[PDB]
Amino acid sequence: PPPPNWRQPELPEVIAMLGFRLDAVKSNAAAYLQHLCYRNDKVKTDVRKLKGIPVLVGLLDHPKKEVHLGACGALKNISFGRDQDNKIAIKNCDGVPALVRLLRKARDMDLTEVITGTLWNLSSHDSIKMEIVDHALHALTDEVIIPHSGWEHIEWESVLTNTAGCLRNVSSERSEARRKLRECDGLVDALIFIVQAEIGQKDSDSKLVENCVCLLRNLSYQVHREIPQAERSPARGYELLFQPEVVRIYISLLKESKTPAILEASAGAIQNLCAGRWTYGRYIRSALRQEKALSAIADLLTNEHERVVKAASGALRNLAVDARNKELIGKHAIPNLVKNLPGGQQNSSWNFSEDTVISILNTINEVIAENLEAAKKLRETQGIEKLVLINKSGNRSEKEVRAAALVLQTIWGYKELRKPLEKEGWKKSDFQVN
Amino acid sequence: DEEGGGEEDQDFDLSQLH
Repeated sequence: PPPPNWRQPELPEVIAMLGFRLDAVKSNAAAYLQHLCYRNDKVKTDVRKLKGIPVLVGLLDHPKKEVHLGACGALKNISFGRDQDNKIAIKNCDGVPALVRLLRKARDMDLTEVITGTLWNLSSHDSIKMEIVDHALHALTDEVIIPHSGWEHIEWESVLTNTAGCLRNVSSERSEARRKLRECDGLVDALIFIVQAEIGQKDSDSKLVENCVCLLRNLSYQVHREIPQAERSPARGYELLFQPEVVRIYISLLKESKTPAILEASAGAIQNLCAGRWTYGRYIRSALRQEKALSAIADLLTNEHERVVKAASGALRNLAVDARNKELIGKHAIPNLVKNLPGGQQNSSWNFSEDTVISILNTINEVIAENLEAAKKLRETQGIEKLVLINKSGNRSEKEVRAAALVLQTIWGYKELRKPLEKEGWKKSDFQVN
Repeated sequence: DEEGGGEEDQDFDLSQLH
């Protein structure tokens, strides 16, 4: 008679075993399935085609943790990878509601970790974002963010990380998503609280901080137009997005963090809060044009990472629009901006992409628009050489050449900068905008 | 966007799969 043995069943058998009466077979099959899918795109795709996904999703409702946790670990692996149809299939058999239903029942960290990791994987697909925003938002906030944040101490850092990563992804575009998240009771409060807690533990680099700050940057995007009754008793809810404290947090992250994505996100949130014409935008821009904050922001211009350089540029740009210590911005911004243009000894700026260079040029233009001393510091840093090098390039694009001409035409507006170039033989038409 | 959930390997008892 037939002893037990180590034979490997075929995929279709494993999938059928998901429906065997014995819970222990279901759970071992789900587990084995998770293992088969691990780092194996082809297997993930075959599971979809064999119609395993709705089976796995059905098992989330199974009362026994071994089965539902087993099914979930498999879905997590299946929700990861290049075949985006695997994520869509999970959505199409109501995987998100099922994940959410299980989340509300979960009592343990390991299961909550797997559910939220799966949601984080799903949230990267654009077609699943509003599904998650509409069906998981409130469970993620009420079951995870608020209780584990410490807000009313911090714990379950890994689950919080997954969960903020998920909310960050789904809020990466769509005003409807930003508005829905901004409106969720306690969500903004607790994110700010988490980021403060971490900074207080001397953690300014964790993925948790990263996900929270990126999320906060998303919610700060267009807050001035999207806040209910844009018309602008303590601040609460989305009002916290533009109070002094969070602004101070971004600035402190600019000084303490070494992680490019966190520096970019913090500079980005500052940029977003500074973009709008509205009372709070004025307050925040005015506060940010002080010596310490300007230096914190300008210093990211010496960061070796392009995307950080670009973020600093955008932030500096929005500060310059209504600036009033013309000397200040000028002093803090111009030398580092000019260093990041091609045409000197800094190798890296010869390798920046077109969008970065245009960002810097536009920012330069804004900073010198009515600021003779800024224009002078430009001239003093050999930045005219660089503008001409860009403008007269035989290899850069029309947009980049034009961006350089714009700055040149602004420079041409000032008599004191004009006469010295005329002494070289330059005339205004050498630098036409087209 | 980042699929930060990632993927994990798993344990199982192959002998019970029949």
